[PDB]
Amino acid sequence: KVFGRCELAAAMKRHGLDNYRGYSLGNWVCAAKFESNFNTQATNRNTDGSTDYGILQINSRWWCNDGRTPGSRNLCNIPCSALLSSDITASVNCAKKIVSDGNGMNAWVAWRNRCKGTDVQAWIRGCRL
Repeated sequence: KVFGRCELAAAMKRHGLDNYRGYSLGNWVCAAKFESNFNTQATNRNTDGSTDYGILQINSRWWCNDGRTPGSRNLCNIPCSALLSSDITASVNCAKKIVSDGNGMNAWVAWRNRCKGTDVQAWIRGCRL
């Protein structure tokens, strides 16, 4: 599913991401834009053989099991395929663990490079929430 901007913002708000660990809703929308272009089915393969999955591009090296990343962990305790659903619940719940692990949203390279320090509120401008 390819979310609209405000559609995703509303869905993320209902799942508790607005100001989660101090990150306002705009940050999460911005990160999703540049990680996946709002597409829940996005996948991308890293040089080390791990794969990133879903709207927030969660990495199989640490966070989910895809059965092909040897020596990896599964800290969100989910199959990576679960992160590709049209229902973003699994992605959001795993994202909450990631962002709480000490590095905040710096774990998302596109957030660090394209959102951090910008007017992220612009990303929820006009949306009904």
